Amino acid sequence: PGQFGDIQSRTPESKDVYANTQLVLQRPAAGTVHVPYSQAPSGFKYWL
Amino acid sequence: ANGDHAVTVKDAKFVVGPMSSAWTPFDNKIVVYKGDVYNMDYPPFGAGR
Amino acid sequence: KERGASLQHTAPFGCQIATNPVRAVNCAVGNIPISIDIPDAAFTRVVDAPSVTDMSCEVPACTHSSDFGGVAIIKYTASKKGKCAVHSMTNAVTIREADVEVEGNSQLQISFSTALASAEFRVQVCSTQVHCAAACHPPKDHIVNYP
Amino acid sequence: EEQLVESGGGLVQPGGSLRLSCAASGFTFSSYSMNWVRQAPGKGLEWVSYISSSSSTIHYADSVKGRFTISRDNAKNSLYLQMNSLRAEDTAVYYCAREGNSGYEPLDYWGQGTLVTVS
Amino acid sequence: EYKTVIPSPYVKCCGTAECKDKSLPDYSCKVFTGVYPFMWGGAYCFCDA
Amino acid sequence: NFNVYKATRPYLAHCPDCGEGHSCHSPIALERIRNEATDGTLKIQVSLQIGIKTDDSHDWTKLRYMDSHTPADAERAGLLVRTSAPCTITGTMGHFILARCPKGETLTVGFTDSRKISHTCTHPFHHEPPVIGRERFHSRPQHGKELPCSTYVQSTAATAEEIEVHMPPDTPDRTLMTQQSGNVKITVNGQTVRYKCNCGGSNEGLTTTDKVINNCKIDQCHAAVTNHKNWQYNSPLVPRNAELGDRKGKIHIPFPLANVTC
Amino acid sequence: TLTVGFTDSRKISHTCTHPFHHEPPVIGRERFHSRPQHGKELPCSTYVQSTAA
Amino acid sequence: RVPKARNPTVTYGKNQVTMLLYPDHPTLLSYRNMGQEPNYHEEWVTHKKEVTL
Amino acid sequence: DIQMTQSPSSLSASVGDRVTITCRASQSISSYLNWYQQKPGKAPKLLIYAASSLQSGVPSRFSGSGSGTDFTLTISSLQPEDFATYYCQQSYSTPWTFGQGTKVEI
Repeated sequence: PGQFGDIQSRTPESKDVYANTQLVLQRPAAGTVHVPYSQAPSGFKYWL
Repeated sequence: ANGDHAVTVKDAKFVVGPMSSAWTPFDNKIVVYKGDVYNMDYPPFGAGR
Repeated sequence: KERGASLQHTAPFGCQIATNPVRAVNCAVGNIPISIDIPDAAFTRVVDAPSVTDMSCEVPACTHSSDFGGVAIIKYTASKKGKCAVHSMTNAVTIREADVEVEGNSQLQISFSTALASAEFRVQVCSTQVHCAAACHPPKDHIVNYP
Repeated sequence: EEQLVESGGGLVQPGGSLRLSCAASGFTFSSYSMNWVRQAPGKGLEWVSYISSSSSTIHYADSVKGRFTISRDNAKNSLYLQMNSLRAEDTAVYYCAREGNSGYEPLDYWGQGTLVTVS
Repeated sequence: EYKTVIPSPYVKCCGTAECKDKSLPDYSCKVFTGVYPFMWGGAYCFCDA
Repeated sequence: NFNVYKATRPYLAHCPDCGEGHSCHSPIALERIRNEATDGTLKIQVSLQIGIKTDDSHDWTKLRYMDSHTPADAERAGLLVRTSAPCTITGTMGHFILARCPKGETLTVGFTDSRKISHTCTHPFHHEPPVIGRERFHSRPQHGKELPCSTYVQSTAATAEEIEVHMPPDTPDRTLMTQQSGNVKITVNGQTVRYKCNCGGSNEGLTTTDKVINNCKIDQCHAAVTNHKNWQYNSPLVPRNAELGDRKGKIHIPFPLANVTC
Repeated sequence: TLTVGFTDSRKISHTCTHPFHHEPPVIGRERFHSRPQHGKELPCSTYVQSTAA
Repeated sequence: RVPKARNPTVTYGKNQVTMLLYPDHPTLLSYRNMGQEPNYHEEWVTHKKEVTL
Repeated sequence: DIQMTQSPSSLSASVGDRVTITCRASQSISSYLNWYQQKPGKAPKLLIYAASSLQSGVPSRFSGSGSGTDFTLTISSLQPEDFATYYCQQSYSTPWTFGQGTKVEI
C-alpha cells in the first residue's frame, strides 16, 4: 500500500490496471454535503 | 459500595461492598486546569518566588 | 508552555480521569463481595422437576484459543417435559449456556472454552453427571483485541 | 365604494391605434392583480391579459400577441391596455376586472366597458 | 501515478437507499442515515427524519 | 475554441474559511490542485468562467459569475492569487488558471464583484519544488549547463482529457414565502415554482402564477425552483438530480505536458 | 515587529515601529496551519465585538 | 476546530506490532503498558517512519 | 388547455320550479371553479366563488358543489328576477377559460 509498485501495468498503452491502495469512506459532517475518505499516499513520489 | 445501603428490585434484596483495596491514584496535592489534573507540590500561601 | 503530560496518559492500571467533578473510573484492583436474598416462591421441589436417567458425551472438536472454541454433544432420555439448569464441576472449563429444555429422547449441544492441552471434566444436568474427554489443538493467530 | 370606470373607446381606421384606461376607486390599487376581458354581440366570455401586482409577471392570450401591451401605475391608481396595428375584425367591448386577494382565485368586481370599432 | 474519481452524491430523504457491486478496481459503496443537509437558500428537503 | 461553453452556467459551492475564520457559501471555490510538472508550476480549477460574456461571445477582458438565480459580468482586472507572497498569473481559460509563486503552506484566491465587494477562499497546501542537479540554487544563472525537465504548454487545442456536464437539481429559496393575516402567499416572479404544505387539505402543485393558501402558517410549507434550461458540472459538492443521471455533453482540459530543458 | 500608520490631510504618511514577539499557542496534540472541514471541536477563548459598558 | 490524522498500516508478529506512519504535519505519538508499571514513552514524528513495539 | 362544457344549453321552466345547471371539464380543476350570472345588457356578473361556498350578498336560494370535472349549481326557488344567463369559469391553469353559457326562460 505504500511502497514502490503500488500501481502496476504491462505497457503505457494498456487498459488493464492493478492497484493495492487502501480506501475507506467516512461519515459526512453535519449540515454540509461532501464525500470524505481516507487513502494511503502515492508511493512513487516517495521513491523519487 | 459499602455495607450500609441496600436496594430491592422485583422483591430481590441486594447488598454490595465493601471493597478489598484502598489504593487511590490521587496524591494529597493536585492542580486542576480546564480538564487536566496534575500532581504538584505547590508552595505555601505567602511564600512565592 | 512546559507543563507536560497529565494523569490521563500516565496513570497505572488503565484508570481514566474526569474533572467535572473529579473522578477516576475503571481501575482494575481487588474484588467485590455480594449478598443476595432470594424468596422461597422462586424454588421448585425435586419431586416435581423432570428426571434424566441415561446420558453420554462426545467431543468432535477443540481449539484452546481465547474464545469459545469447543463443542460437545450429549444424549439424554427424559421422563417428562420441563426445564433444567446446567453447571460445570471443574475450574479449568467454563460453559456459556445457563439453561436447557429437555423432552423425550433427543440430544443437546453446548460450547465451552479452556486452556488445557488435554481436557477432562464433568457436567451436571438435573442431579446426574457425565464424563467427557478430548484432545485440543493450538491456535494460529498471534494477537487479538480482547482479553 | 369600489368603482371601475372604463373610457377611451371610439372608432379608429384600420392600421391605427387606441389606448384604453380603467380607473379605480374605493380600494388600495397596489394590493390586487388585474385582468382584461373581451365580449361582443354574438360572442361569449374571453380572457385577454393578466398583470401581477408588482408588474413582475405578464401573460398574453395567443390570439392577441404583439398587438397588445399591458401596464399599470400603482402611484396614479390607473390601469392601461393599449392596442396597436388595429385590424377590422377587432370590434368588441373591452372590460377591466379586479382579482381577489383570497384563495381559489375569485373575481369580485367587474367594470363596464366601452365599444372599440375598427373601420 | 494514480487518480481518484468521485461522482456527485445522491441523497434520499425519508426513504431508504441501496447500491450494488461493480467490477471496477477498488470499488466501495456505503449508506449513511440521519442526514439533514443545508444549502445557501435553506434546508433542502421537507422531511426532517 | 470557446464554442463548447455555449450551454453552460456557473454555480455556488461551500468554502471552509471565508476570510474571518468562518465558513460561508461563496461564488468562488477551489477544486483539486495539480503539481505534476518538475519546473514547479500549478494548475488550479475554480467554479467561475473567465473569458465569456453572458451573451456567449468572446471578450478576453471579462469574466462571468453566478449571482442569486442569475449570471452577471465582472472585470478581469480584479483576479488575484497568492501563497504568502503574491503569485504571477501566466495564462487563463475557462475553469483553469496557471501561476508560479514561492513556497508556503496556504493558497488563497479572490476577485472583485460588480458592487465593489471582495470575496476570498483559503485552503491548506504544501508547496516545495524539486531539486534538479547536484546543487541547490535560487535563481537563473547567466553562465551554466543544461539538463532535461518538463513544463506545461500554453495551448488551448483539444486534448484527450475531458470532463462531463449534467442537469442541475432544484434550488430552495425561503424568500418566496410571506405571511399576512393568517395566510401565506407565494411569489413566483416569472419562474416555475413547486410547493408543498403540511396544512389542512394536503396542498401540492406546480405553478407559474401567484397563489394564496388560506388558514396556514409560515414554516409549515416548502418551496423550490424546478425548471432549468442549462447544464452544470457534476461537482461532488452538489446533490445528484436523480438516482441514475443523464449525460448532456463534455468539455476538454487544456495545457498538456511537454519536454524542455533547464 | 509591529507597525501602524495612517495618511494625513495633506497627502503625507506617518508610521511608528515597535519590537514585539508574536507566536500563537498550540491547541491539541497536532500542529496545523488552517481550518479543516473534517475534525473535532475543543474549547478556546475569543474577544466579543461589543461596545457595551 | 482541530483536524484528525489518517490511518496507519499495521502488521502482526509474535509478541510484537509493526506500524508504518504517514504524517502530514507534526504529530505526537505515545504509549503505555497496562498494569502496575506504565513505562510511559513520548516522541514527536515529522516524516515517514517505521516503529516496532 | 382545459376545455369546459355545460348542459343544458337552455332551460324552460315556470315560476316556482327548480333550476339545475351542470358544468363539465376535460381536465381536473381541483375545485378551482366559480359560477357567474347576469342579465342581458349588463357587464357585471357574479355567483358563488367556490364549491360549497356562498358569496357575500347572494340569496340563500343559490347553492352548489364541486367534484372531479363535474360541477353542479341549483336554485331552490325560481322568481322573475332569477331569469338570467349562467357561466362557469375554471382558474386552475393559464389561460383562464369560460363555459359556453346557459339561459333560463319562463
